[PDB]
Amino acid sequence: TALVCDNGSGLVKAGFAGDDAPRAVFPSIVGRPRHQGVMVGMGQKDSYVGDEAQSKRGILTLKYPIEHGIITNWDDMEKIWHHTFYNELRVAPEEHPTLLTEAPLNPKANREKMTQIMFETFNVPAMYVAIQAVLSLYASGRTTGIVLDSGDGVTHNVPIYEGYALPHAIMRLDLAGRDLTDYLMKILTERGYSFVTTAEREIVRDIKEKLCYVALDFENEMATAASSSSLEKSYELPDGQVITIGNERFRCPETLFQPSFIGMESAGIHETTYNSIMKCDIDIRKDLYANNVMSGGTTMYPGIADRMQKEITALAPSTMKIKIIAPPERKYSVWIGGSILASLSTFQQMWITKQEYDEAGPSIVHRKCF
Amino acid sequence: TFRTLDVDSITEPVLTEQDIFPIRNETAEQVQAAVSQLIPQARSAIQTGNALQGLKTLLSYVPYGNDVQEVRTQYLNAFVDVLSNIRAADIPAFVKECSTEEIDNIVNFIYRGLANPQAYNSSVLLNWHEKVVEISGIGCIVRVLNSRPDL
Amino acid sequence: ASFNVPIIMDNGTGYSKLGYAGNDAPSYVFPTVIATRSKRATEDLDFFIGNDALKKASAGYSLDYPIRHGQIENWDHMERFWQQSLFKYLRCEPEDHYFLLTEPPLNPPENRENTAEIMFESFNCAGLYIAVQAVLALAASWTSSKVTDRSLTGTVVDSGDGVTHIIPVAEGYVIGSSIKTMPLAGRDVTYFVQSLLRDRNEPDSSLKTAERIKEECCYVCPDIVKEFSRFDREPDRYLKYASESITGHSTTIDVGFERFLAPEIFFNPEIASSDFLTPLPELVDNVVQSSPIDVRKGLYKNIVLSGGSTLFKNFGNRLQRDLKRIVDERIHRSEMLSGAKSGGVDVNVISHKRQRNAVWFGGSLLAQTPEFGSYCHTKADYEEYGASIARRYQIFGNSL
Amino acid sequence: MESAPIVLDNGTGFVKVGYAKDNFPRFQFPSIVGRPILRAEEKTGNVQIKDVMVGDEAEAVRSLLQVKYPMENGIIRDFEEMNQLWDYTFFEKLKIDPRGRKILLTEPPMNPVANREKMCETMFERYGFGGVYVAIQAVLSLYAQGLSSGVVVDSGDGVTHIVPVYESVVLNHLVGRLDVAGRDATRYLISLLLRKGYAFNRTADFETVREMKEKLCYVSYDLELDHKLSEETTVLMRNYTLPDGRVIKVGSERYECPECLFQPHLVGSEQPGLSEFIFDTIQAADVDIRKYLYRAIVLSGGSSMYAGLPSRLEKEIKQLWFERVLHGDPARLPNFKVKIEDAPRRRHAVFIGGAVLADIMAQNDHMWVSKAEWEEYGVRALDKLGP
Amino acid sequence: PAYHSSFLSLTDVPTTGNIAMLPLKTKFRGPAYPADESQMDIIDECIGLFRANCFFRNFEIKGPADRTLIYGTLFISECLGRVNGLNYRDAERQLNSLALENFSIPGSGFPLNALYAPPLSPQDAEIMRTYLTQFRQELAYRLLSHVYATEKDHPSKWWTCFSKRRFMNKAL
Ligand SMILES: Nc1ncnc2c1ncn2[C@@H]1O[C@H](COP(=O)(O)OP(=O)(O)OP(=O)(O)O)[C@@H](O)[C@H]1O
Ligand SMILES: Nc1ncnc2c1ncn2[C@@H]1O[C@H](COP(=O)(O)OP(=O)(O)O)[C@@H](O)[C@H]1O
Ligand SMILES: Nc1ncnc2c1ncn2[C@@H]1O[C@H](COP(=O)(O)OP(=O)(O)O)[C@@H](O)[C@H]1O
Ligand code: BEF
Ligand SMILES: [Mg+2]
Ligand SMILES: [Mg+2]
Ligand SMILES: [Mg+2]
Repeated sequence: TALVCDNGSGLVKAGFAGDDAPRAVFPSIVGRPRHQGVMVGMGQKDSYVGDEAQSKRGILTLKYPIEHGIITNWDDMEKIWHHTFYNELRVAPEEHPTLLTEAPLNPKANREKMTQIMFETFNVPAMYVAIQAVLSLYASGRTTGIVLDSGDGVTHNVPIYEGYALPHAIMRLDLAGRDLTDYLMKILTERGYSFVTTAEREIVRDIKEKLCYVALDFENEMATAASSSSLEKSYELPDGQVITIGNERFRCPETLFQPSFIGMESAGIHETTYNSIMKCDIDIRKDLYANNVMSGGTTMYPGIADRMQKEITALAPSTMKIKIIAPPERKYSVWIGGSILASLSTFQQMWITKQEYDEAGPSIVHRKCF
Repeated sequence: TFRTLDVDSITEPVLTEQDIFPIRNETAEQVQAAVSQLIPQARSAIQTGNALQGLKTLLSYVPYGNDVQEVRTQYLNAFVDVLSNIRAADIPAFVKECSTEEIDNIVNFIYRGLANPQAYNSSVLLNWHEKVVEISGIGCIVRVLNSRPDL
Repeated sequence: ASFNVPIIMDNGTGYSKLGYAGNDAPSYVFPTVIATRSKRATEDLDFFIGNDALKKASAGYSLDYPIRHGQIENWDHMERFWQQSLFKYLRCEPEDHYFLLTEPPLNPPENRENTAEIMFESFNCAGLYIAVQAVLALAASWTSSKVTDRSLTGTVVDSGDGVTHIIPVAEGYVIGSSIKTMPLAGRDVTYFVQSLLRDRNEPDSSLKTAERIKEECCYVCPDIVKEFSRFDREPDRYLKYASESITGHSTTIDVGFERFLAPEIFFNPEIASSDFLTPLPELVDNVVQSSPIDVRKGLYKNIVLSGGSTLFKNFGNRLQRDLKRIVDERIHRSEMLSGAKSGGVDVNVISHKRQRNAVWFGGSLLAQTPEFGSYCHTKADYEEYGASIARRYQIFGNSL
Repeated sequence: MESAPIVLDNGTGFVKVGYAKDNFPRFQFPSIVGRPILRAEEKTGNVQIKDVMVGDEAEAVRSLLQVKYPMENGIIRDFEEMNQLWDYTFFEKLKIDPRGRKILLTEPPMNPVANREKMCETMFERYGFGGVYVAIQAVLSLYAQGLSSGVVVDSGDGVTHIVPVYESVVLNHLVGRLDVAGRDATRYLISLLLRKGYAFNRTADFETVREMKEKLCYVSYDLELDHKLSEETTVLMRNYTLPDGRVIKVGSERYECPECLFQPHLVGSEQPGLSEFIFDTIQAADVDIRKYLYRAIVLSGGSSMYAGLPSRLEKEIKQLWFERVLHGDPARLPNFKVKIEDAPRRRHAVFIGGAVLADIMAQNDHMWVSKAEWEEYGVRALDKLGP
Repeated sequence: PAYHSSFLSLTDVPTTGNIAMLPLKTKFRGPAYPADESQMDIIDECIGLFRANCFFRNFEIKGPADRTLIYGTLFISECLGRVNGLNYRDAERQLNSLALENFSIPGSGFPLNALYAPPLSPQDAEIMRTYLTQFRQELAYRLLSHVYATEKDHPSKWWTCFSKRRFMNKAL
């Protein structure tokens, strides 16, 4: 057995290679109490992680040690790895080799300090640090594609063909499920609901997961929402108090297609995908239109796969046949992909072993890994 | 957290006592010579009993500066020794004939003698303090408050 | 650290409760009163305290109560009250024991400083914890000390003889930004019962008789203009109380509308003061709504009652119904704007078997924990930093 | 009075009102409404209490009134009471017939849209104003400075909010609310004074602790120094005399009260305070403009007036670029030019700026939402007023 | 919260100064319009509320029906101040003499002159006096049926002891 641990930029996913879904999956949060007054001796502690942070959140300040796929806070990130191993998976990590996950175009010092602290603290037998989009390709069961990952903190395109990845054609954008939650906390102010605590951000995330959808055509849904309450829905807070939400259900996800809603200069995910395939050579372009694989929880909204198609088919030339591959398990596809990869007979020679870390230090990861 | 990191010390450099008082022109060895020639005149004036002419000559020059503690302390030792060897009935005849410049050198060093009682007898310095202030007025303490800190 | 059972002292405005951690009731419960005189000097040795200082009013001593409105405010009297508590009643050696003392949430830092210098310099005790009293009273609610019986989220309403305060606590943390305090409780309702007996000119209106008429005869009605009207329709409600005078003879007191109008001080404090206008069910809603959103279902689900002046017949049900009325009216305003239903919120106000002394049972149950010696100010910290070691509020947010 | 547009800063704590080109508010008064009450207090024939008492008439007589505030956090909570402020403002402060007049209103940067709609509806349908414009309160304070760049932060009675501007473009993605301002510091002053035993929980006593805060409080420049003066020394203690004649002693509560703008956790908010809020806003702007924001931070609004706030804020941004950009390396700190603009007028900068803006657009009749345009499109007529 | 009048919800009731000339059940001569004999008019309300309302110390006035209820709540305290030790046969005559003796109206000596509007005209003062005398004669007569309910020769102490109590610390 090998461990597979997806370093989720908002949602950690951990399990054993060859198992068909994460054995444990929990928020990438470290929470600290925001109150000094305490019932003495009564079981309190100075850091709560994952589901201990969510279930206690009203008295905590919550902070994710990953932002935009980069670990900003290492003294807290090792608490999350300590939790994945000893409290969620309930193993000694020093018995099992660990497959870790990383975004493309990340700071090389992130992957160095990750491979360093994983051997230098948890003493795993061997480890590897795979790119999230090439992992998702294994779960989709194909050798050609243009994986569109969209997590909590990053979204990226990796054009890939018969296993040859195209590293000049990669696109990455720091717009994801966190920024869509920031924009929902912003626009809900227009209803007269004020959310400001890092606890209330998790309420606005749960609203966004339950009620938001991608408009198939935005300025037609805007006109429809102004024309009737037919589009409005209700949500009940962790207070019994009731929220009503309307065109905010699709103005939030629309940010993913119109980054100028959050002032950010970028192409939306349709134009970013098109400009990524148009950066590949013309013999490959004929096939990757038929293989837009989707990955990660921000690709999960109702209506996204159809609207992703109606936008990308306006940019692609009409002679092409253009398809989105969006599995019902797509939330975990990078972890299922890592679970497949770590189980292959042909992979077992290309782990980084503890023996060869000692011969070179952490900078070995740049030759052993993509 | 950041609230405690001082920045004023590294972005707004404050005044220094040498900006407020002009720096001494005489070099450290040049004053260390100038004092070491006077202390033997003061020690001699005690040994010949004319201790009051000892003070008049010792008080003709004063060492000052953060570079000279090892000779400011020797000058203070000689001054407190000379004050301990003048008869209390001679004090009013000495003080009324001192200039306001000499008085402001006496009372400046008696407040240095009063700062170190484990090495100086305070009882004779407090007696000189009463007599110098009663004769020459309260402003002679105000000129000590205002005086150079490296005296 | 010493291993000896920590000594627990809940010095109330009405009653001091004294004991040792891990016992099943206080060793003593007696009034916070000191009897004092009003060729060597000994007038500071001649004093008495507690039940043995009520016996002294006729022997020409002046009784005074050194805690008023929940705060110690005579430090000469309170030091003599503690020495006599420690060396006569508890009969202990302070140098061997950790002490748990209690105070209200809004006590001044000066009173924790004075408490610390008296404990460490006068008595020389091994170490001290000065607990916020309603934070302890939650821990009397549990069915046992064991971890599975705990319910570390709940609003706690404390009301003694001198202060009422409402503390929200969630997941074991005190939500200090939301504490509410009102210096109107068991004594202010006694001065009101006394004031009524005195306006009717009844044969006796001494404090001990108004104190006894509260806990014998009074209750919390639904609404006073209907209860005044009921006392006309239903003439068996005018009880007759037999009181014995200070000088040992009988009397009889008719007790009237003070049977309901006196406990109404909590639910309409305009009757008692110009300054504290907010009634207890709305003072509780102001606590739970000022508290952060995710804990609010938990804070309403478990409203613990504590302290002797919460024991009035029908007090828990009045608070539950008036708070449920405030809460479901506010939820129904929110259902109105949405057009959708809600699951609502259950409000439970918990009266329980240890409600009379809950702060002491809370202090006792906490002080048994192996960690307790580390939460105390040890006298080693006192010898380093002086009495300012106790000055910082544990409960409220502090700058610096 | 004047034929030009009227301008009205209907603030959460003060109404300020006048006309275009006014150099200072023509009038200002507490945004309070009162109803008659009797209260085990003094009564006098020296004044007659009408059924609705407002503005100066209430605040001068508030021992006799149940005082209430039509606004909180920069939003109108009760429009029946805001109607009784606006009646007073137009009919017996300005003494105007509003029929066909043009008026400039203000509101903070992230209000509920239902507030601007019902505020414009009221202007068109109680009073019948011929034209309305609504400006974001902090962009007005930039016209007062005669300025076109540099982040402007406004702190009022209700809300503290920030609006970065560069070369006259307004950065709508970076505008922000801190829901802590001059009223939360006043509810906190009541809560600090309650630890000393002083109770101010009558509705009329709230203006007394506003006057007390406004008189005696200051922002500590160095917390361990003011905690030294507070715990080691009597020198902070100050005696304040209430309108009752009672005297109350106030001490650490002088600095510890306005500190909640720099530390919102003292009032139960998890948001970052002024220094960390302005830093996390400037440091979110694009790389080319950050210099021009730190070189011109503009303070505004009455809650920016605390003695020491300009110096504490400047220090606490130098102190915070040093932690979060230089990682504690002193070598580059002298190169960080930050400047706070803290002009004498700044309490009124939203009004003074509104009175400048209402001149710039007085004659351009299409720039205002006209009554004739409101009465055909309804609330959609307000889509003229920007993004 | 103290208990306000039910009649503050009523509208287009006649008014003098800013008293409400509320419907009244009575035999006394004056301007008050007849009430339904089966219904609680303001004097049955004012007597029912008095014993609760005189304990509170903070009372916001909603309108002219409360300004009327306050004058009644103050005049009950004058009557209970009078009644101590009387036979009912004396109390009727003493409290009618109290009701009829010359008193200051609002706008003239009046304690709450800060809160009550003066009479609108020289004629409004007379319709006010002839109302308030009819009101307070009936208020005295109605009160006496409660304070002498069970026994006719000794005022019931459960009513007489409010003679020291004083609505919002004001009195006439
Ligand atoms: N010198 C001062 N010291 C302290 N506080 C002050 C000072 N001057 C004014 N304030 C406070 O400023 C507030 C009023 O300022 P301002 O008029 O700008 O608020 P506002 O515009 O009405 O509020 P908002 O903009 O949020 O709607 C009050 O809280 C007042 O006490
Ligand atoms: N059903 C869903 N519909 C919409 N958004 C979802 C859904 N489920 C989860 N999310 C989004 O999924 C994001 C987490 O995606 P994930 O792929 O696990 O990110 P990461 O791997 O980088 O931590 C959350 O930020 C949330 O916004
Ligand atoms: N059954 C009761 N009903 C009402 N009040 C009671 C009852 N029993 C005791 N009390 C009152 O409880 C108060 C004492 O409660 P306690 O918790 O000891 O207050 P404190 O801690 O402030 O001294 C006194 O006012 C006492 O008269
Ligand atoms: F002092 Be008791 F706790 F009210
Ligand atoms: Mg991810
Ligand atoms: Mg108590
Ligand atoms: Mg303002």
